[PDB]
Amino acid sequence: DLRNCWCVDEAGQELEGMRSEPSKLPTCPGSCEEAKLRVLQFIRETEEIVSASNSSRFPLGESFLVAKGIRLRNEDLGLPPLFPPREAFAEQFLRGSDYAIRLAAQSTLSFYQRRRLLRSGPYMPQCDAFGSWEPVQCHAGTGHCWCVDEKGGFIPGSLTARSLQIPQ
Amino acid sequence: DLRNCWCVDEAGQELEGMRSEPSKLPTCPGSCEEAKLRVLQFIRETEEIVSASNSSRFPLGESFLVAKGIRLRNEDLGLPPLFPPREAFA
Amino acid sequence: STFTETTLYRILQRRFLAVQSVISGRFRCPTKCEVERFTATSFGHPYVPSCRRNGDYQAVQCQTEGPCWCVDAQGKEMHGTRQQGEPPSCAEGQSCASERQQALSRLYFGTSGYFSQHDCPPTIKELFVDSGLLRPMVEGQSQQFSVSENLLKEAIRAI
Amino acid sequence: AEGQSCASERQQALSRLYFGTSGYFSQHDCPPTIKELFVDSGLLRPMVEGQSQQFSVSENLLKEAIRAI
Amino acid sequence: PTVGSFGFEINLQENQNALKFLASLLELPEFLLFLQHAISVPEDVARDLGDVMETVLSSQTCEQTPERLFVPSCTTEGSYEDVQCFSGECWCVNSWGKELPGSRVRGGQPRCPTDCEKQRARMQSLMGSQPAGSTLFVPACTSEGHFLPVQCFNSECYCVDAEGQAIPG
Amino acid sequence: EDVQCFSGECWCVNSWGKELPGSRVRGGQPRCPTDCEKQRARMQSLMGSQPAGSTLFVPACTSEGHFLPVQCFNSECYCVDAEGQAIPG
Amino acid sequence: CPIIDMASAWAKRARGNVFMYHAPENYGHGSLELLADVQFALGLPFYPAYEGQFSLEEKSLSLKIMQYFSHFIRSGNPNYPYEFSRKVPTFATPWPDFVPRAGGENYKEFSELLPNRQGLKKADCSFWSKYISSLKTS
Amino acid sequence: CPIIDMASAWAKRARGNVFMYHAPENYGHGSLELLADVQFALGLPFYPAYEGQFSLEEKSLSLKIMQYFSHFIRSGNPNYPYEFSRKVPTFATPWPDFVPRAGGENYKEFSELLPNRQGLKKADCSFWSKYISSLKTS
Amino acid sequence: LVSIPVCNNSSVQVGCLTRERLGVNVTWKSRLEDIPVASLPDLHDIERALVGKDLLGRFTDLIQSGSFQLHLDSKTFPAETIR
Amino acid sequence: ACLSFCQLQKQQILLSGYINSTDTSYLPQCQDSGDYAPVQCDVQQVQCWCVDAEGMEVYGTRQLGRPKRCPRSCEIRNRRLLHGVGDKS
Ligand SMILES: *[C@@H]1O[C@H](CO)[C@@H](O)[C@H](O)[C@H]1NC(C)=O
Ligand SMILES: *[C@@H]1O[C@H](CO)[C@@H](O)[C@H](O)[C@H]1NC(C)=O
Ligand SMILES: *[C@@H]1O[C@H](CO)[C@@H](O)[C@H](O)[C@H]1NC(C)=O
Ligand SMILES: *[C@@H]1O[C@H](CO)[C@@H](O)[C@H](O)[C@H]1NC(C)=O
Repeated sequence: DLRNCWCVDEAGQELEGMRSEPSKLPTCPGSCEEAKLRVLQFIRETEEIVSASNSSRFPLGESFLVAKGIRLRNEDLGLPPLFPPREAFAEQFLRGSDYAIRLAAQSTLSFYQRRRLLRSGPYMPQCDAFGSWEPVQCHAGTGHCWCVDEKGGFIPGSLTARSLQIPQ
Repeated sequence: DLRNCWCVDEAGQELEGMRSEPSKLPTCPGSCEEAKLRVLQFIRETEEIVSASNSSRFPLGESFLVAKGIRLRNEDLGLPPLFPPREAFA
Repeated sequence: STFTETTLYRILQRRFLAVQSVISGRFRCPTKCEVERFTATSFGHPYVPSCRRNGDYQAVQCQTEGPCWCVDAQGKEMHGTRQQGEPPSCAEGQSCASERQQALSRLYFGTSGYFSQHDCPPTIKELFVDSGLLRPMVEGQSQQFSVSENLLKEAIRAI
Repeated sequence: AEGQSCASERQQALSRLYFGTSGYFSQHDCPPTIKELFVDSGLLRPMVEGQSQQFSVSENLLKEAIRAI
Repeated sequence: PTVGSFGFEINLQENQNALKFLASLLELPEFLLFLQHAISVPEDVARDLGDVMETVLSSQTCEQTPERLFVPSCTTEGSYEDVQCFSGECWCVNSWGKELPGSRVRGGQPRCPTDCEKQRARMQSLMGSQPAGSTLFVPACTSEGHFLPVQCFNSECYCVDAEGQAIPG
Repeated sequence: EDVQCFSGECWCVNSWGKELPGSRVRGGQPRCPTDCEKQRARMQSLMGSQPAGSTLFVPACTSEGHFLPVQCFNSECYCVDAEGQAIPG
Repeated sequence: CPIIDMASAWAKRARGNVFMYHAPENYGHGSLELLADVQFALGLPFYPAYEGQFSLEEKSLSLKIMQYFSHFIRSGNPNYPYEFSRKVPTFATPWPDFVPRAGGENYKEFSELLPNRQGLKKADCSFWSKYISSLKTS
Repeated sequence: CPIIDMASAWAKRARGNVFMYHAPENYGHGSLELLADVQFALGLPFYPAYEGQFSLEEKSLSLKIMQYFSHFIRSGNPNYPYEFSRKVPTFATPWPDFVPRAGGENYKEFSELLPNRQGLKKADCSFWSKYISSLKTS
Repeated sequence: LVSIPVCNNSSVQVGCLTRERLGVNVTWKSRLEDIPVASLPDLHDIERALVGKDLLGRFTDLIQSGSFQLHLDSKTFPAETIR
Repeated sequence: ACLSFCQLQKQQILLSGYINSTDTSYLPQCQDSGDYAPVQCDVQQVQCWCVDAEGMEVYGTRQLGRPKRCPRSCEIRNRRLLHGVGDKS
């Protein structure tokens, strides 16, 4: 009881957000909550760039240049290098192709709709209370109740589109 | 002095921004002022999207979707179809 | 069991419809559209239908110098359309707006590609139209076919 | 300056980025006639090529060979 | 013209040539191998073997589906409009769903081809199915897509409008 | 720096100015090749300048760029680290 | 070029289904007496001797190749595990049979995506089969 | 294939500069006794008879081709209008001379960009020149 | 085109309220196990394909900008308000 | 829009039970297409029978509440033939 025990995933990468004390027990999720944490973190930074959109701190042509692969450092534009968090966006708009193309499309939906309907959002993967995956996975918004086994992954064929009975 | 005489470029395209009266003489630029007018119009709409950036009327991810070739009509997002000038940017 | 599935019956219908090909231009009996077109042209009364060579109803159907609307594949009126003057545009290859909705619902589906990958039919593009099997049909030696492909899909159906 | 010529070349692209509009001149802003006469048209290929590895021909010796001769 | 069993048009020369082709269709080793794979089609995708011929004759135009995050742009009524953009490239499409090949420009937006290009690229492709020297009329036109003002064919050069009909004289 | 982006594609470059060919992915950002790929694509290219049958050591590795844990050459298979030196024994 | 006319003369007999593969050049691990098509087929990336020497992509390729030969030895067709059930094969790409005709002669390339090519060495198997077959007899 | 060995045997003489072009297939206006390389060269898009029958791109191509032959008939080199001034040719792409060697044998393709290709019909001018030249003598 | 029935016996109810105004509360309903994904791939669509100009918009435009003539006991009479 | 042959009869029965005020224990239950549903009965749903698409009641199929299947136009004509109303084929 004098050592600092954090916990990692496979291949030793730390789930950052904590650091253990010498006299604590680190909570460590497994295999379903990470896929719920990242969706919570995706909705989190969806709500981040709708706040900076409301706050009017960045130009409207800023995301166009990051899309086109043009990177302006803060040394170029006269302003101090860290006085805005400028390099936040260029990181989280270049995380992936399919990632950032949804993160903009979710935010422009969530900007106008909050400024004004449908009770639909993204899909949060529901888990059990143990921590594993619930074997049935329903997506409200479409009607797809499919099934997922073994630390994630759609088992093929088991898709159900708008039926009365739950897919056992 | 009862006819409406506008003026065009080559291949007959109207320099929009005016319409002549029956008793007026239309000013028509040539060959250098158009290349100065379009630069004035380029700085003009440069100053347009810095005003809407100050006014906070559009999301920051709006220009990212137009860059990626995704076009959201105003029918999709619940809002009335012309209540912002949405299709200006695209 | 009965006379139907006997080979004496199915030769007779093949010998019937092969004669009907050089007589009527169809390798089939006339459907409901073509019978209604003939009995309207015979007695000369208005509302003659329109049949687009497939046996089904042509979609937009107008009557003589009057109102016009569009019809499904059964002979009944579409209620959201009666346009005097120009013919309407009912689903005439307008499948983008239905397909636009499938892309937007795929756009708004979570994140990270956990399932969104798994959301022409399967095993047809890589067995029939690519693997030399359709190439005997829509191909030949020269132009002298004019082989209608609402006759070959009637040829395999009736035979 | 150990092959760090990007930051100088970054400035040439930014000054080309901020040059008016419409491409009136900005098109006209390896040297010319060398890429398509020497290194492509079979003339350099006798020098940096041979039969096998047994050269180790230093190219601060061949540019000294043509200089002194 | 001709009237058949009902109000039908009978090009009997067209009908006789189809049944000559239909007899030659059945006298093939590769139709029996087409018919073997037509049995192995499921019932929901094709009810009858004519529905097998419905899907196969339709699947010859189905190019493989694009990237999953692509969304097309339709018109006011919905008519699958001309310039069709994605991440960097835009292109131009027909009314049906496919794209015109070679029109995939990079950045900005392409010009959809005028009446010239879809007339001459047909007859450039039809030129490729001719005997040697056997030319036929290819409408040559400018870089802007508008016609060259004097088209030529068969050692005769005539002036044209912006549409295609030869103005007389 | 390594990942070098433009309108839709990004790619990966050397220190000198040129880009690594085949690394021009579309959308997102590529992974610059590890110590495996620039070692084996040399010796895949050097394999193309050999007599027939005259093999030489090509370091095969995973899709993540990390080495396969047991490399092999000359009918001898040895275990490796994540760097390239053969651990003895 | 023998293996084409081995297949094409066998397929014009029209007595059974004819299938053809072709392995690509696989540069790595040339320390084996077996070559790049049998090792993907007879379970070699899963062997206890060959533990760790393969990736998780050559190994996962060499399970859809084992499913190819298994569905052939069970039913004479590498898309259907039985000779009486014809549901859609949802494990890999559907193999098309070797149609012995122009516009056909399909085969399978044992790469990561398992694509359907069309015509193997048709330039060179017209050389040894059509040019020389007129030079040898005349 | 004669015009290659016409050039390459002439270039190994090393008595003068050797240059080679090759016109592409130009589908349009096949109503002329002249063909696609002379009409770009001897001023045919500017003729009073052929007014309007050419674009502003085939015409502007056929001025940089007239500059090619003019600088050759003046100085024996289609990059320099004189034999004593060697400033950089800033009108089109710099023509490289026909180097009669492997890794060379360059030419010019008369298209819209005027690019430098390298080796014309080297497959087929090895057929009539190296295969048959062993079949005819043996 | 696919057919989606949206009514039943319990879709409409009436009753005289103020002795010359016979009210009616039409209740359209449609089961979700009738509408495929290829028809309407979103619950937002089934909102807008029902409230839109095809069904609800056309019906409001019928009773507002038009006429509606019921036929009982050989007596034809209008039947429209907006409320 | 005008009224189908079902909803002609469903109004004609019901006002005859309103003008004469004597109730009749049958009213049709046609679908959206206008023609009759095959199964037909009254509100109490005790004897539901199959009916022809033209309108006449198919004689014989008066079950006690729910037909699992209804005969179609061949099997009615194929069986009435076997009872003997002409045309022995
Ligand atoms: C933006 O922020 C203001 C406060 O500054 C708040 O009142 C408003 O609700 C926020 N959202 C929008 C969409 O304006
Ligand atoms: C409408 O149908 C339902 C279901 O069969 C039934 O319960 C109801 O009584 C019917 N309505 C009337 C007015 O009979
Ligand atoms: C229908 O509308 C009336 C009048 O507004 C209202 O009183 C009633 O609650 C509504 N619903 C039903 C089920 O009748
Ligand atoms: C019953 O009502 C009908 C309604 O049309 C009427 O014609 C008839 O005279 C009434 N009385 C009898 C006895 O049918």
